Amino acid sequence: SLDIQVVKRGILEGHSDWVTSIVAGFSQKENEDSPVLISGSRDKTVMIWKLYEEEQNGYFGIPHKALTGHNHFVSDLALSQENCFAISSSWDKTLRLWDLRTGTTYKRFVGHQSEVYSVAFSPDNRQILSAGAEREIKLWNILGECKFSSAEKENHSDWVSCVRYSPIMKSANKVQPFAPYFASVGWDGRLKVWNTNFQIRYTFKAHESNVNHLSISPNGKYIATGGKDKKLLIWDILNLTYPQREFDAGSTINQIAFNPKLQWVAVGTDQGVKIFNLMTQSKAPVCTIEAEPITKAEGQKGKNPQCTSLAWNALGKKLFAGFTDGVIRTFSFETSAN
Amino acid sequence: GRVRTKTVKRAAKSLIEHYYSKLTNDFHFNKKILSEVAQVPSKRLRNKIAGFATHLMKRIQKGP
Amino acid sequence: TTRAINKKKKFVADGVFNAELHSFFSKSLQDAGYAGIEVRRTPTKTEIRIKATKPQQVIGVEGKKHKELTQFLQKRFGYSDDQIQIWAEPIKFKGLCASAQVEAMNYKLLKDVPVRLAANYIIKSVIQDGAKGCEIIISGKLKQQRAKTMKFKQGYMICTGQPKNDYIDVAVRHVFFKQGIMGVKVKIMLPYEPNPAKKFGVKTPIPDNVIIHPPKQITDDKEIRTAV
Amino acid sequence: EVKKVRVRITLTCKNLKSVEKATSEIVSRAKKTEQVEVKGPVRMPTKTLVITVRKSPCGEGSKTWDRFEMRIYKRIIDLTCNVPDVKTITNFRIDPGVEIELTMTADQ
Amino acid sequence: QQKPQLVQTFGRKKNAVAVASVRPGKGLLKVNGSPIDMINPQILQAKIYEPILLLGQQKFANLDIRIRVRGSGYTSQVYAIRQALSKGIVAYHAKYVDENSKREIKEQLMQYDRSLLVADPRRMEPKKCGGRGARSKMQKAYR
Amino acid sequence: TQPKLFGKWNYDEVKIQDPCFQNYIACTTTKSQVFVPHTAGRYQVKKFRKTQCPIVERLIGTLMFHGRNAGKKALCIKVVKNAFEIIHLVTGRNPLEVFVGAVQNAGPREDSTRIGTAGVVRKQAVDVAPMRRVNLAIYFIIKGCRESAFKSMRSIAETLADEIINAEKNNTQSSWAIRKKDEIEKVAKGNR
RNA sequence: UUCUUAGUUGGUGGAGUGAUUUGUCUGGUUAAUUCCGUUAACGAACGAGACCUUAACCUGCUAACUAGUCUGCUUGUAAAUAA
Ligand SMILES: [Mg+2]
Ligand SMILES: [Mg+2]
Ligand SMILES: [Mg+2]
Ligand SMILES: [Mg+2]
Ligand SMILES: [Mg+2]
Ligand SMILES: [Mg+2]
Repeated sequence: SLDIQVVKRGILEGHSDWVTSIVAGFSQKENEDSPVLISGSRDKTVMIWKLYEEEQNGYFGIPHKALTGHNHFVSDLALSQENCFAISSSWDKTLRLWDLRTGTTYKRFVGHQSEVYSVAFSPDNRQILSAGAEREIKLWNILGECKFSSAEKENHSDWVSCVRYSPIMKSANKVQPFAPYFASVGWDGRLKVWNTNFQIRYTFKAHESNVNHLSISPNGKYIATGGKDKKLLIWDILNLTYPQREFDAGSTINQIAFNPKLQWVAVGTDQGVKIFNLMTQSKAPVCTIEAEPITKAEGQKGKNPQCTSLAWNALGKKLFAGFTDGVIRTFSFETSAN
Repeated sequence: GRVRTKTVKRAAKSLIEHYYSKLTNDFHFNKKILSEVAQVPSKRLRNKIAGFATHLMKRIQKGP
Repeated sequence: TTRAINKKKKFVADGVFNAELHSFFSKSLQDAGYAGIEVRRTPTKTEIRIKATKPQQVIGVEGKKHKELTQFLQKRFGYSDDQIQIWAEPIKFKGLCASAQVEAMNYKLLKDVPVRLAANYIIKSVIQDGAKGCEIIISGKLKQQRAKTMKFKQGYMICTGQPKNDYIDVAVRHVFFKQGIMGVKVKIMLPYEPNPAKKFGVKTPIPDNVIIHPPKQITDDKEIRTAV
Repeated sequence: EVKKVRVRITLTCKNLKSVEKATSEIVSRAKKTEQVEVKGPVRMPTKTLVITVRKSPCGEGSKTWDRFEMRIYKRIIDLTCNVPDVKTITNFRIDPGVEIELTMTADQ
Repeated sequence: QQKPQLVQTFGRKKNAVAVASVRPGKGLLKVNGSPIDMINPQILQAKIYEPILLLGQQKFANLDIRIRVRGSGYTSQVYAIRQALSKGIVAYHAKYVDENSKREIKEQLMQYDRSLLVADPRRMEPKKCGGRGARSKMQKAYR
Repeated sequence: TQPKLFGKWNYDEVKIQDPCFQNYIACTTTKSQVFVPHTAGRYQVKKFRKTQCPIVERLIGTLMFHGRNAGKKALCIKVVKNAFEIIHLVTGRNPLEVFVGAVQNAGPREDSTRIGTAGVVRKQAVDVAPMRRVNLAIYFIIKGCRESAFKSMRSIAETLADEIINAEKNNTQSSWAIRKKDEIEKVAKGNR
């Protein structure tokens, strides 16, 4: 057997409610580690984390700056390439541009109506993409002006849950055969793929229930898609009649994340976090349920927390899961191969 | 005095009846779901309906 | 400016003006169904819209009642002839106006037409015009020297709540007989009208109505990579 | 012949809806014109006239009281303009219970 | 305009309001432009000294804090001052220090008293007719 | 630094023994060590919240009574601190240890009540809860205070101090609180 | 004023020659004929609820010389980038 076992790293706490979004630093000079962690939660707060080198006590790190601009929950965060800037989606019908050194909000994006579930940052950093319960995807100048809004003929029924982008690697030698696209996942169970011009390129009806999250392989060759459908769908951008691969992950799918290198898929689920190996065909490579540190409070027992977010650090060695109890948990992997 | 009324329980029944596949254990989700799905004249009302419907989602998860 | 007046004292004075008008018009206009009065106030002018069922009697025979009225307001307050303007506006649905209908049964009861029949006639009219529900109360000596109170309901009726003030329209009249004053109330609960498109009913629904709206199945074409 | 004139619009109304209609289309209309600078809606404190009245026209024994309110909403809007622009921005229909007062301070 | 190093917090009990402004330096506490020493009923000065002693003077020697209080009557006023001060330090440690310190002073304070960071929701009750007060009513004769 | 009550009295020296009272008398907690007896607390919104109120504040509450004194708290804070001073001048130990001692030591355990069962109506022998035991203790102590100090020259601080000391000492002559306590417990024993 | 108590009707079915009755109840439960359940009753209307006004939360939004804050100038008492 190839055993992939998990060593517990630590605990990042002080998020009052849920942990809805997590982003880790971009690798700046190549193959070097990311010092930076940012989370977003219900709690009305964006947390900036200063990380311990080793682990002291049971903790992996300590809260550095708490960004407060927001009325309702923070749905999703995204980083600039600079790593010096972050952005916040919210149910408060607004987006925010955050300087990461100062607590300062730079500009805020207004003009969304209902509420905002996700945001994406384009590789050029001059385009912001935002989506919400308006069944609408919006394109913003970094100066805070709505540039475009996808219309009825294209846009999908119910709510856009998540929008993301299609990485173009640095070297041209990294083999980019396709066109640039952006992907939109929804509560109608539709995975959409649009060109830069906001023209529908490929819209497949992926799921039977609703889709909470979508992420793209670092290669931009495949898409991972998931929600209440209790199914993890992997799609080849070459042949779409049939989904590339499918996995059964217990109960409901909250988040999905590709290992920036390692070629695994980590899935945030109510039961816990599952990790899939794409290199072999088997259905459950590493499974983590987490008992509650808040349960250690005397007399109160948990049903377990459910994990509301995932992120990998740039090196792909560390993994962060945001939870129901407002605690981020950190885990590392040791390989024992028989 | 927290007993819930006719209007609210009829409402909750209906909301689950048509929408069960869309509905979550989270109140805050279900209240927005309701808002989109229905005509509810009050904030207060909608919230009561959503709360009871949530309650019933949890009761459904357990059995009949 | 004329005089600097207390925003409070001015506004109360404006309301008292309005009420004096309403008493004046309900009193002197008693034959054509009179409903309401709407007053716009310009530094130049004062515009009065008399909302009524039978505008034709507000005007009269080539402005006999109109000119009379206009001049009455003139002598009463003092006004320039350019300063006063009276319009009469029709109420498109007579069945949704109470004061009107109570004037109707005032009339019918003067002609000795029996109670239940008259009440029924108007009620049937009111619901014919689309009102959800109506009620009429007649009080006083009917039968004999000992006072009676008779209620007539049909359709849907609310009494209590803020919705009362919205959906329910009420008017009373004193009716005169050789025997004394008898009196008559009409409560028309109005219907619910969701669009500004018409002057009808109530723009904001009863807080009770909870309507769930079941999902649809529509045209779906996907976009898929071809296989060769 | 350039005129820089600061215009003071005071709106008073017993109904709120009416006054916010007035306010917000004045702000909308003023912004729509280029010669114009708008110091926005200024909301005065809300004036509540209360009259507490005994119900029964008689001494009939239980004392009941009626709390009779009239609210007066007062708004202020400020403009930087010339005469014709003012008369452009005042050009729209307004609900009856509205008082509109205009004052002009010259500015150099 | 040169944005100052200022932090401004408010605090509340009944009709009383305290605005405390916090800036770095040699620590003063001046309430309405005067030392705590002179606050009117002497007894509850210790109420204001409470969060100070709880956190230790070491946090307060680094900061000049000036609290202006206008409000209802003596006691509520004292409570407002308390509040504004307390959450004032917290806001400082939020902007100018690490978040961690904000957290641990928050916990530190609230374990002692929650009235420091959270306001008393109570306000007066209006009077129901037929009584000398907001519940009690005109005496009744049954027999 | 551990706050001392009024600044001169250390809470750390007060230890409660009888296992009924430890949950019912405040001073054990970080939250109950207060320089000033004045919390402006919400102690009455729920059934047992009164427990979490500092005992000296409780006493102060009981003191505030009669139409003329209603709602003058400062007066009673004074009275209490003074009485506590006179206490340390007499005994010489923590006026708190004396107070707490005297709340514990004086209040009823048995009390008699009418329990209707079918035809039976007559007094019956009933046991007193911890919370009521405490409440009553304070009620009594202070009522004795008032009755005595009324037209005399002795002030309330004095009367109250006298009472607190006698109350811990168990004195059935000098302590009104214990006069009533014993009287009640006797009524009760007789009614079994 | 009963009484702010929680009451009151009708349609179609069931029972009485009939006035009438069931519905509108043993029992839980609620502040509430509020609900649950029982159920020759099934569904509904009024009343209660829903509603509306005031008070309590927003270091987020929209703004304010008929609110305040700060910033920079100054003035007074002071050795005064103190107060
Ligand atoms: Mg008095
Ligand atoms: Mg029948
Ligand atoms: Mg029958
Ligand atoms: Mg029969
Ligand atoms: Mg009956
Ligand atoms: Mg029924």
